[PDB]
Amino acid sequence: SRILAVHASPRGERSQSRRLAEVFLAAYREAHPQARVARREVGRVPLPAVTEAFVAAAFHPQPEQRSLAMQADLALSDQLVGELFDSDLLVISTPMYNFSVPSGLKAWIDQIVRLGVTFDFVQYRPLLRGKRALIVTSRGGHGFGPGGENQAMNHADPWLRTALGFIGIDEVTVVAAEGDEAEQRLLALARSA
Amino acid sequence: SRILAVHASPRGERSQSRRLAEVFLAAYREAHPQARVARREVGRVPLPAVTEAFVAAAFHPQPEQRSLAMQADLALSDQLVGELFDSDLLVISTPMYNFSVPSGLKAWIDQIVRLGVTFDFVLDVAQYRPLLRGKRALIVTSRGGHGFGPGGENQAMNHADPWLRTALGFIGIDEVTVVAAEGSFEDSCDEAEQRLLALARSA
Ligand SMILES: Cc1cc2nc3c(=O)[nH]c(=O)nc-3n(C[C@H](O)[C@H](O)[C@H](O)COP(=O)(O)O)c2cc1C
Ligand SMILES: Cc1cc2nc3c(=O)[nH]c(=O)nc-3n(C[C@H](O)[C@H](O)[C@H](O)COP(=O)(O)O)c2cc1C
Ligand SMILES: CN(C)c1ccc(/N=N/c2ccccc2C(=O)O)cc1
Ligand SMILES: CN(C)c1ccc(/N=N/c2ccccc2C(=O)O)cc1
Repeated sequence: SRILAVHASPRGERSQSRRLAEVFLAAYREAHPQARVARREVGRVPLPAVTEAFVAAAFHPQPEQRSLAMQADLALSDQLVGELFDSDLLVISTPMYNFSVPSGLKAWIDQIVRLGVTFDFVQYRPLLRGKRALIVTSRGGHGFGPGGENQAMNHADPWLRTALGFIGIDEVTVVAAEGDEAEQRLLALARSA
Repeated sequence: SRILAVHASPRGERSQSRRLAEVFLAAYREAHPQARVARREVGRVPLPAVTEAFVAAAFHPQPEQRSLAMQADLALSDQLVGELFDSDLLVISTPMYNFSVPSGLKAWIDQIVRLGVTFDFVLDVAQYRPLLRGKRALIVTSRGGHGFGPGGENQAMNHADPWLRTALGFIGIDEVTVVAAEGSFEDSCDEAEQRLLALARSA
């Protein structure tokens, strides 16, 4: 009933991954007029990469002692993770760029995987529970999905699963458009989610 | 042998991936006093992500007709691939960040895979062809955990160096060597450092 929608393509109207995701979102809203949708742009807008300053603050041995400056370094991070915590369903839209994802999406992941917040260690455990994710991806070529010619070259959505998995999001569904099929699948998913 | 060194860690002095690679570069420099080493920072310095404008320009159907504005959108990219074209050996230093590479390195890749420049295609479904020849790559990586290497427990989770191979390979760089330090982290590091000294003396 609460959705965080992460859009990774730098394109606007011409983005296919973005359009497909919004088709899901509109469908889902009709089925649940009560639902909140929060949108997080990581494609058309620059998302800062993790810096050395970020590392120092994020892996501080005594976080309660972080200075004001260090909290500033982690402010966007906190905002990004909060959005996640507040969501029930995470929708990520993304193209396949060079066998992986656009750099902004990688940076988003880099901001949201946080020691003591989304994962812990003692061995690593995940901290997020109750969430599912839907990944809408668009590829220019073909054969990157399960059983495909090029499956092994796919470091986009399969990498996302690993990273989402690390933090606890293990119920993930992937809808891909390569080369109307996906749109229909997305509508069906919107009706039953 | 001209070298291009791409450093992807955001850390400086404390970066292990950077240190290990600098070890290799100094060693190589002792052996080849006349060799040229270019360095490209993608970790401690922000590197623009691909924009819509970059897509419009890089895949414009009639490249000769690109406006000055469009060319400006491709200027950094031209500079970046130029560094690659001028090199015989590419050294990439990178840590594993969330099962992949830091975002800056991803952005560097996104800037260098260029239609009609580092790859091209022909039609059947597009058939791709790499345009880079005679180059090798050395990837020096560092990891906090363990088991991400071949035969490792967590091998299938590795989308860092295995992804880089795939992408470098698409543009023509298929002689690629990976030197990794995991986790006795000092041991993995001393080992990696010995492997690099060896590789410097024979390249
Ligand atoms: C920077 C760049 C890199 C791309 N890399 C790949 C690729 O590795 N594999 C592929 O199948 N398509 C690739 N494509 C094609 C895109 O995946 C395709 O256009 C996709 O539909 C873009 O998503 P969008 O329409 O939401 O922007 C690439 C396109 C661009 C602009
Ligand atoms: C943002 C962040 C993400 C990381 N993600 C991983 C990871 O997925 N797997 C891993 O084994 N280590 C991970 N680490 C640990 C680093 O890979 C390790 O500290 C590495 O040696 C860093 O490289 P450097 O010393 O060149 O900066 C991460 C560290 C940071 C700060
Ligand atoms: C790495 N590979 C294999 C690639 C790289 C680029 C690519 N096309 N890019 C595009 C650019 C602009 C419009 C449409 C496409 C399109 O959807 O094809 C396809 C495959
Ligand atoms: C996701 N995984 C698997 C991780 C994430 C982070 C991690 N440590 N990061 C570090 C941060 C700062 C200094 C040293 C380390 C260090 O080298 O341990 C180890 C494994």
